[PDB]
Amino acid sequence: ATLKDQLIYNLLKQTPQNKITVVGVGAVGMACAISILMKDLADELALVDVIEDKLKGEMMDLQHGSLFLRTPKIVSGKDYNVTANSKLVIITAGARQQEGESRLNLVQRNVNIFKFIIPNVVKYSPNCKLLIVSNPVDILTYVAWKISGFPKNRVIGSGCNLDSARFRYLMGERLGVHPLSCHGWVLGEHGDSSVPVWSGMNVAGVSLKTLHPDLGTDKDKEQWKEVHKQVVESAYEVIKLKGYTSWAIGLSVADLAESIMKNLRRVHPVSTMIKGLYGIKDDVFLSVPCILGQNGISDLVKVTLTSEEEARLKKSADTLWGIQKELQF
Amino acid sequence: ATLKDQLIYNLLKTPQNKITVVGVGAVGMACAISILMKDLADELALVDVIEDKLKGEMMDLQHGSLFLRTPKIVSGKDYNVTANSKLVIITAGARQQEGESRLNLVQRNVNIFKFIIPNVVKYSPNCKLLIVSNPVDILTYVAWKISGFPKNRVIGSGCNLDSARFRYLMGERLGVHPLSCHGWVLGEHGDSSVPVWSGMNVAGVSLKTLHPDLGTDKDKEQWKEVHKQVVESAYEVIKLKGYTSWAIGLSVADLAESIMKNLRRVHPVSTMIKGLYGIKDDVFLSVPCILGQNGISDLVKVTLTSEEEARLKKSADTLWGIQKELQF
Amino acid sequence: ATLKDQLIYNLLKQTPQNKITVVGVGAVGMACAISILMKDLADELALVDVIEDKLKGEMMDLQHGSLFLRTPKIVSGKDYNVTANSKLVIITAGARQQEGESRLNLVQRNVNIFKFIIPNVVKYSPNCKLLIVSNPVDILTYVAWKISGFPKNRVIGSGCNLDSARFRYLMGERLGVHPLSCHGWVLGEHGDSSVPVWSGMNVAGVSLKTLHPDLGTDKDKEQWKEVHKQVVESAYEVIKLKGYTSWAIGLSVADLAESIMKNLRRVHPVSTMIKGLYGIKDDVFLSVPCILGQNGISDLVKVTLTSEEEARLKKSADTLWGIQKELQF
Amino acid sequence: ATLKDQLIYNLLKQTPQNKITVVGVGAVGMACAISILMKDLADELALVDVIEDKLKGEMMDLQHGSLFLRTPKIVSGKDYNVTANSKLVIITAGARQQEGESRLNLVQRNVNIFKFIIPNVVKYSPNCKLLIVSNPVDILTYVAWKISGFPKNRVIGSGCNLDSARFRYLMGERLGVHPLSCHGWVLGEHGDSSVPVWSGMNVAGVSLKTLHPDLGTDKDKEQWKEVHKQVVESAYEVIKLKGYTSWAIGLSVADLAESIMKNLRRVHPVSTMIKGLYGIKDDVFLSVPCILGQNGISDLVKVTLTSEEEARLKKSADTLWGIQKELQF
Ligand SMILES: O=C(Nc1cccc(NS(=O)(=O)c2ccc3oc4cc([N+](=O)[O-])ccc4c3c2)c1)C1(O)CC1
Ligand SMILES: O=C(Nc1cccc(NS(=O)(=O)c2ccc3oc4cc([N+](=O)[O-])ccc4c3c2)c1)C1(O)CC1
Ligand SMILES: O=C(Nc1cccc(NS(=O)(=O)c2ccc3oc4cc([N+](=O)[O-])ccc4c3c2)c1)C1(O)CC1
Ligand SMILES: O=C(Nc1cccc(NS(=O)(=O)c2ccc3oc4cc([N+](=O)[O-])ccc4c3c2)c1)C1(O)CC1
Repeated sequence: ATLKDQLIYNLLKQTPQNKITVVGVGAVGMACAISILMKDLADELALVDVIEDKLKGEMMDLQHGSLFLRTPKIVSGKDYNVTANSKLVIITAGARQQEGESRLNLVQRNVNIFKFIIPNVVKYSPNCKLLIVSNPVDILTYVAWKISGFPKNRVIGSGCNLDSARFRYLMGERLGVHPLSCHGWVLGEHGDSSVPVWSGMNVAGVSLKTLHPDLGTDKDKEQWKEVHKQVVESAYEVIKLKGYTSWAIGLSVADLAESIMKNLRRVHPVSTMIKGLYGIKDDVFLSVPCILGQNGISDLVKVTLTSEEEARLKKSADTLWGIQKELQF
Repeated sequence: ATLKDQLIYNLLKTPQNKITVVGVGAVGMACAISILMKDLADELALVDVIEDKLKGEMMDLQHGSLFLRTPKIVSGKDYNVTANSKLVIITAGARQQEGESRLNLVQRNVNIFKFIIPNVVKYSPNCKLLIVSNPVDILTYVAWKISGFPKNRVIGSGCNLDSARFRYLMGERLGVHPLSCHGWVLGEHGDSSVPVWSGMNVAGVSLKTLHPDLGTDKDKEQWKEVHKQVVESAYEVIKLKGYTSWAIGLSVADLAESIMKNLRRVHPVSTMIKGLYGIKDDVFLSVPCILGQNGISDLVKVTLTSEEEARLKKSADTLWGIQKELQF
Repeated sequence: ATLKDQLIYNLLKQTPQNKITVVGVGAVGMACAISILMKDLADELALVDVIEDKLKGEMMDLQHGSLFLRTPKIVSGKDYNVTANSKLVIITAGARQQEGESRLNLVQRNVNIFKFIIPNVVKYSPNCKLLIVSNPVDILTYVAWKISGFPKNRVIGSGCNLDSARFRYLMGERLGVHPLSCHGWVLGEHGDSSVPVWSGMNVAGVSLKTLHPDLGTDKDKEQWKEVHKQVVESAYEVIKLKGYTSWAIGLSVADLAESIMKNLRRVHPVSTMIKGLYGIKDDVFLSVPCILGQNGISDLVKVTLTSEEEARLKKSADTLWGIQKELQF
Repeated sequence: ATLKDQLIYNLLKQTPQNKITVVGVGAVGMACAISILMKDLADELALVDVIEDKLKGEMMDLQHGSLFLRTPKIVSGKDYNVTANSKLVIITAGARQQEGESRLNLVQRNVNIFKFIIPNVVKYSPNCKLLIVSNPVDILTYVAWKISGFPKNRVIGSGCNLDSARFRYLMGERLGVHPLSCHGWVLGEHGDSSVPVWSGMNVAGVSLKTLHPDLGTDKDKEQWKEVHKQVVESAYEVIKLKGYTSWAIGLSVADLAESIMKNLRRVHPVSTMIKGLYGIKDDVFLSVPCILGQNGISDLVKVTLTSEEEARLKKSADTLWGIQKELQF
């Protein structure tokens, strides 16, 4: 009789209930993976990418580390059969713009990649929520939505979750207040064209615009426009100094994963289908405050925007549809 | 009146749990992210010589830390940012080049530590030093000698990770979760490490009692293959991925947790071993140590066989053989 | 040679860095104690009360349970020397109003008890923050402030922290929103006279009063006044059904302890010195949004109140000073 | 249009995945409940007891407190339909021995109560794990097993989980070691007749009995028998000083709930069906080291016991069967 049989009497022998997949194990993917592991969101974690050596190596490195956590099942493969029955699938894979390549051609190359990834994801996890991180995130959330045929509640983009956190932080810096005691959103298109919603900014329900009506206008003696500028410059300076951004996006994605996996029903400014709002008729995605839970987006908060704020979202929607209508599925 | 003064009436205008990570390579930043997310530090300092990359990593962490219990994160090539650290983690060093001798490699690491350690000591004289840089047993000695710190405040990451791997694979053999297995890998980090079969148990039922031939050459179950797989485990990560980051990061974070939160948990870490197992020389090896707010408060005196004592004694001789030739 | 000396070689020997004291081990005190233990806020916990048997029994019951937590040092005694070097001291002890006793006489009996407790606390922990839970909490926070001679930043009352949470919850119930995604305060005097600040109530920075200006008035077709009424009736119905309230106050106190012990700089509507605000000239304490951290109250948020809201706080301040000025120290 | 419809656009209108029931809202029940809430083990918590006022009052007090936690769904009722689809059902209800009542009559009164409780539990949660806390726990685990007809893996008693923790602590005290770095079990019948397994006691795999073979015998110069005595006296001294034990059992039960609800596969000395082991032929339950996970007891660790240790378990088994065979189902 073996040592196993002398030491252990077994009574019985199952399926995971909180499985997350990360597609793409570049810097961003693995930052998402380590952040998710350490918030203990998943009882099974699956990693998928096309370079088989690097992929298995990352799986093993995580596994060994995970001996010092609440150790989950970690699997990996180029084959999407390892992603079966995921509650949440996080897409970080994509193509980066090359010198002399047009925006249209770049998005089309991303579309062609998603035409392989998304149907494979849907085949193996038909009930999953899709969280799109790949840039440009507003367009590629649309792309994932179109190819998956999923309802709008189960297709989310990382959107302005991180930029809103940055905005809240710098707002705090101006007021001598911790970022956690500040509220305010950056909405619309992820990046340069994003909209600082001044009306919504408050500390303890005391709205900033009420006390200082010139906040965010050209006539602003305190020049709060410089805050939103610094939010945008913030991301570029990380890339200039370090080469790329990993930790910041990783922890923003983990924040969204937490709200979904633990049904927290917290508000996040994430890329969602925006048709019907702000005089937008086209099938585009932009960031508005959404309530995230176990079925993805359960509700939108209907933010009242000024004339100028509506114009900026409308302009972004036009630009995005301008590209989306030229894409070939 | 400004918006600030209309909104906020201010009444009032040092960190108690400051950690420094020296070196922001893959291992350093894996230590940093793992420490941040276990919420161990109210201030985190990063130090390295490449100024751009360093500031970039600080900023990336800072922005991410908006989704955690946000601590103060600072960075610089200047060690003045490390002032009043409770714990300083050394990951910096030099890697062996093809045809470079062990002695020359350690000497290049010694020359680097002759800059790092005195700067650390200047700014955090009461800190615990945790050495991760390889080879870890020798470089823990190096840090000890240059710092002049007492043996309790100079620790090497040692066999903390390898012991976890060992416990896991032991579990795999027995059909048991790694957390319900006990057992250590002691001595020199790497190929020469010692699987202590006597100590291996599940729920206080010792494996060697039920199967006395466990770990010998005449072992019909061949438990020697378990320790072999622990060592091959680390190499296969390097072959497949290029380097190891996440595994060492989380092992270091485990040790940081025990120290920063005064958990008084047992870890097989590199500590001064002179006096034990008939070792006369000033060498460091991994034995079970109780880690808390003052570093190593106690050793557990593990009874070793003749063969186990011989392997530690041999490692100690090899290590002293190199240590005595180093120039400080 | 002993088993101890054969097994363990000792290298060194200490003092606690995160010590909390709970004064009073009635239902409220022990609810505070268990809630604080299990949020892992304290490396030393001290319990103080006058009934020696019950006190030691509660200490031992906690100690044995704490073997399944990050086990802290737990001490107890009638002698305040066990409270030495507390960062935070929580006062739950006091006297309860008897049939035919006047409010003034009750407060005076509480003053006489605090004239024993507070100087003993101050003797042994001169740098501690005082958190007052004992009712009536606004007056007894003043009493603790006067006897301690502590600066206003280190003397806090549990105030409207719980009632505000209840308010946010019921606001959420009306809107079909999770309590965590609702904002709004109940300010002023703890209990019946507390003020629902309608102006501050919002979801994702969209203020409720903007969309529905009649919110909280007598001509409110949705009758949001019933929400604040239910917050007040809520507490009485617990007392009628169960006999007393323990768990709710315990977890509210633990919330405040967390912000203080972990320097979170989170906003809580707690009883603080209100002289200078809302045309109040007297030394009274009422609940306004305060930022809590390792030095207690670091900042107040200056909430803009309507004429009627100012009147209600002013009236409470007058009533409280009316009693405070008749007290004998 | 209502304020709700102006503020929130809803996309979706579910079932709990981690539901726990606590039967009995006495001191022990509510200590289990608060401890389970604060380790965040349940997304739905159900409380059941026969006194309707007290029950609803405790539910409301918990609910209000839970606004400062990851707020779960909390329900209550005398009707077991509130317990539907529980993963784990914790039984604390039962009868206490009255003056001049025989042990047999007491157990029979507990059996008669379980003949109402257990079939109602099984009806509404047929796949649940049963955790029995009610004393005497080894007999009432058997009673629950017989009435439920559940397999032995899904019927567990709190057993020697707490007493083993106490033992480990006092072992640590002798060696100058933190309780977390000590290992050792107290096995068999809960209470006076429990067996300190000296062979299993170790620090870092260095077995105490190897260094000191006289450990636990009458000619032990260090008198380690006094340690097990103090474990037993420990529980009585809490009852003498305070009146009852709540916090200690609450946190022991929460420890077991954690291992089950989070599939930790940790070893606990819990009451399980012991027929086949240690020359025991009868259907009795005693504490042996069991691996607890999402399906309850997945494995036993087969502890080698001395002749004297086998005799003590055999004697307990005889005593327990002596009573069990006289019970009327
Ligand atoms: O309390 C403050 N800040 C605060 C509070 C808690 C922790 C920290 N730590 S930190 O300095 O390391 C820090 C922590 C997180 C941070 O996110 C930032 C984002 C930007 N930006 O331009 O996008 C700039 C700076 C940060 C940033 C800085 C800083 C104040 O801003 C002084 C009120
Ligand atoms: O239950 C088991 N394992 C288990 C328990 C809980 C989680 C996991 N997750 S995992 O498969 O992803 C995993 C998780 C962690 C792991 O660490 C490992 C180390 C080595 N090694 O050679 O050092 C090899 C494999 C692992 C390893 C694997 C694995 C058993 O081994 C079957 C008893
Ligand atoms: O999502 C909601 N509620 C919700 C969210 C998460 C958990 C729960 N759980 S619970 O129903 O058990 C619960 C949880 C906490 C609760 O606090 C309450 C306070 C009062 N009150 O009179 O002040 C009344 C009821 C509660 C209350 C109820 C309830 C909505 O209110 C429907 C939006
Ligand atoms: O470090 C130790 N103990 C320790 C470590 C960390 C925290 C504490 N806290 S405590 O003193 O408040 C405490 C904490 C937990 C405790 O469990 C106990 C059980 C018994 N018993 O008779 O069953 C008696 C006492 C305790 C007991 C005491 C105690 C040592 O016992 C000296 C090794």
